[PDB]
Amino acid sequence: YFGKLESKLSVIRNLNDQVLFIDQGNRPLFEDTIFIISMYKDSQPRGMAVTISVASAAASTLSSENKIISFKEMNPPDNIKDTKSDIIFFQRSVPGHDNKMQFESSSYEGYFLASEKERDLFKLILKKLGDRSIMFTVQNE
Amino acid sequence: YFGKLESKLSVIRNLNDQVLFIDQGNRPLFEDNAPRTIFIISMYKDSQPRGMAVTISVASAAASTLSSENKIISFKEMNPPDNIKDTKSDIIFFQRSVPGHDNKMQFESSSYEGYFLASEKERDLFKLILKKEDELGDRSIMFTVQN
Amino acid sequence: MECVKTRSVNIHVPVKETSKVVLECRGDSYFRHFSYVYWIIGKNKTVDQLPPNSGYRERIYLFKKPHRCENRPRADLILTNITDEMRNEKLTCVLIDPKDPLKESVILSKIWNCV
Amino acid sequence: ECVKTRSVNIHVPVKETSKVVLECRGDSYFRHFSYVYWIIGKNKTVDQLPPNSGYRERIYLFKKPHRCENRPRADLILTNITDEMRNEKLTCVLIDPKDPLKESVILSKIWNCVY
Repeated sequence: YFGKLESKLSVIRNLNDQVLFIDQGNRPLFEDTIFIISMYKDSQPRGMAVTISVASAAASTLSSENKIISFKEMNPPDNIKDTKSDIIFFQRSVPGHDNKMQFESSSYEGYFLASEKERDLFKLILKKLGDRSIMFTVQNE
Repeated sequence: YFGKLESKLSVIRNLNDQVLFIDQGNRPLFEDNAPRTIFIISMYKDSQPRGMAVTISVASAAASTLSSENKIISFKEMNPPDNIKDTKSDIIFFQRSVPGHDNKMQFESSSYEGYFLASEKERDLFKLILKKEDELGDRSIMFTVQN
Repeated sequence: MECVKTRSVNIHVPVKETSKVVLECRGDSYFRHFSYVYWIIGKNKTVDQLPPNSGYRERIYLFKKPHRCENRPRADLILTNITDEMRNEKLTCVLIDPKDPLKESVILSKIWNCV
Repeated sequence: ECVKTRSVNIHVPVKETSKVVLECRGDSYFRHFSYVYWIIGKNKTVDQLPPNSGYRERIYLFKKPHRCENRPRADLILTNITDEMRNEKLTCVLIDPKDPLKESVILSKIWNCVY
């Protein structure tokens, strides 16, 4: 069970300080904007269960469905009646580096959010020790 | 040991509804606004808890505190103190409610157990005095306190 | 001066049962924006997950601002109409932050009888 | 429709920390004449203690009574805890125009509860 609690306006950056954001094609990318991390309580506590949504007027919510990164048109829900969810990530601090965060998928254990370059594009992806590509900073008010 | 805590502006009446007050001769009396009428009940904490240890002082006065010294009623020129280093004191009374009548209060002396504040008539005076209890339901040792 | 880095969870229990029993779970985390506490009843059940009118009631304090060097979240667990089941139930508060969850648990009977 | 309750209770932490707080709460229908405070061991108010002994009393004031009762509070605060303090008899007292109400506690006895 996941219970929605408190929610935070957040700016997310990779370790090269590139800002996470969404283009007009709903692609999550990194450049040189604002998201809502929502905390959830857990019947089976294993870390900090969070959702990531775009602080838009739109409904936009990050999903790790089918091991790919997407934005499902939806708001983070008041409750999730499951032990895992495609929109729930565990937000865990990097050992020795409390200012750094990793986001493991709840439905696909061992898979984390990552910054990956493409051709000329830094895109947010899902990816299976010390990998700096799965580390982020989160900024708040 | 007594530790001074809070304090309350209070009006005290006997069971005939006569208001307690002080004349110009410093005599505690009962009659039927006035600076004299208002009193300050100050609550104290107790190392040997036996009830609600209080002092009675005149609000509008530099230092006027009720005392049961030598088994008589007086006003000592002094303020109720921050602490009293004893198990009893001439200025400390236990303020206890009348059984069955929570709106009524009695004031037993701490230095002279069994002695209570009382309203007594003398000629056309009603004086505040100290007296023994003996039998119960004595309405003379019962009062109302307002705030 | 660098704030000192504390992570803690604690429960305040009443030393004796009454008709309303309140348990105070308090958290302490330097993760000012990402720390909170809540209750699990028995093994895996949040209060939300319980049958209605079961005697448990959770009050999670919010708008509760963090201090300079820590967030100090709170969740009170409230027991009415107490049954022996409830008296021997394992009650646990959890601190959740970007670190591994912190738990403190308790059995009321064992305390009211540890005397 | 006021019901007439007179009570005193202590909330203790289930485990020791570097700052230990005990919450004494009173309940008396004597709205204007009720208060709580602590006695350390046998006959010693906190005021009566050697300075820097580890005990600290916080009595809440300006604390308005509700409709049908006054609900006074006094928190006892332990820093730099010694075994003496761990086995000391700590007692809160309710004082009103009725016979005083007491609840007491020994921290060691509570923390030393394993199950």
